[PDB]
Amino acid sequence: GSMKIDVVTIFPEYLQPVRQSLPGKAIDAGLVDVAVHDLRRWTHDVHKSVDDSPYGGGPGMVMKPTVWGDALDEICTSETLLVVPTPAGYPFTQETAWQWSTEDHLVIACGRYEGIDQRVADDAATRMRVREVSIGDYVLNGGEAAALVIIEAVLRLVPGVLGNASLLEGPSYTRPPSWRGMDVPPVLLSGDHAKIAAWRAEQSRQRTIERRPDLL
Amino acid sequence: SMKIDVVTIFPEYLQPVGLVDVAVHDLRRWTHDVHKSVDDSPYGGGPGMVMKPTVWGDALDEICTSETLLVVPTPAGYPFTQETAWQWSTEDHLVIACGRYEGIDQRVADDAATRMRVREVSIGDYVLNGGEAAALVIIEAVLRLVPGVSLLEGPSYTRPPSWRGMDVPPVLLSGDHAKIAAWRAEQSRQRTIERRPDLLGFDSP
Ligand SMILES: N#Cc1c(-c2ccc3ccn(Cc4ccccn4)c3c2)n[nH]c1N
Ligand SMILES: N#Cc1c(-c2ccc3ccn(Cc4ccccn4)c3c2)n[nH]c1N
Repeated sequence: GSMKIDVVTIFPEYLQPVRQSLPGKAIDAGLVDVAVHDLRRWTHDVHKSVDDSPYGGGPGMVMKPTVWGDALDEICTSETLLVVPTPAGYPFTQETAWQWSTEDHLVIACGRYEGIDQRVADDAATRMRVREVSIGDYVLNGGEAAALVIIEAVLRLVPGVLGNASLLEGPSYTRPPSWRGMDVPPVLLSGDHAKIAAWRAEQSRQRTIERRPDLL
Repeated sequence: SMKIDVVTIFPEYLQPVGLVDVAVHDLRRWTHDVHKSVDDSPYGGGPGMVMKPTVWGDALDEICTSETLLVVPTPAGYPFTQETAWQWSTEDHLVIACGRYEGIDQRVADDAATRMRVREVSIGDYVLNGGEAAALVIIEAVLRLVPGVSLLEGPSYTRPPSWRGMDVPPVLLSGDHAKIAAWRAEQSRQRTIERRPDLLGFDSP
């Protein structure tokens, strides 16, 4: 019913859409609080360094464990579920979203560059629950867009937070009944509601075969 | 060179975005009525609402050409994958139609498909409240591939070599390129079996 989400990122402005997506009613009811933190608050040096070269060589850079360690020490508690987006993560699915929707405290650690030194998650996992997850089979530049997806998918399952109320869903239609030469399937206007449900089931079967045969 | 037009009833949500131009359009600009209505109840019943085809048709008429790739996020879409991102990275013009409510009248995509290429896609197996976050994901994955810009990655490390009593794997400090390459390959394949066995052709957990 109530959840705190802390997001840590070197691009705090990226997370502005979700703070805007929150209805005042939910905030006022104390049902939800989303806070965004600039990782550079926890840097050690005048240059506010968050990255360094990879051990073993290779392209790109790795985010520093000492900076992240300090950030997570301050923000996390023993009750925290630490969420770490990564293209190498376990798949984030609707099952995940449902599970996380009843958590009291999510912390989302958004990486950039080539990711975060693995000891950050490994150390954190010795005192809290840690979940390395991926939102899909494509590569992003960092975790912020993944955080937006995760926050939306989770919070829409928490009663009253975002203001909203297997096989693939089939097509939907509304007025007008005819538009640019295309008519709404007459069965939908038939008043035969058992037949409509059967029609929708077959549309779902066809669409699932065409687009996601793996689900069958 | 690529142009991306995004159409949405929440242009503010697209704020997180010279070889590429991204323009964001408020769908309600193409309404005529005072209440600027973009949604109506579904034919055949069901919870929620459906976006009207009329408003969308007018918006897309103005923004699209026959050369346009029309992208429509939907939980019922074909999977958007890295292959898709590579394919779209060489397009001149993407238009991303972001829905809300329970989605968009199917005739919008069907009508558009008579004039241009249309792709209904899903970014993953979870449900969002609308297409805007999916648009941000798609734009990021595509733009990083535009000219002039398998297996799971194993763990990465940087300085210091010992932290909180946790050591960087000694092989990575050894300077032995062959041993490091081998270790990284093993770590990758080990992570893949554990987290995404489907990528190697095994059953999902
Ligand atoms: N979830 C998720 C993700 C991400 C993601 C998440 C976090 C980071 C932090 C840095 N990068 C860039 C990067 C590029 C190459 C290799 C490693 N890392 C991220 C990418 N990409 N695709 C997903 N489904
Ligand atoms: N890509 C992608 C998506 C979406 C997505 C995309 C566009 C819309 C427009 C409205 N909704 C809400 C909604 C809820 C229930 C049934 C239908 N529609 C969207 C959801 N959800 N999950 C994905 N991987």
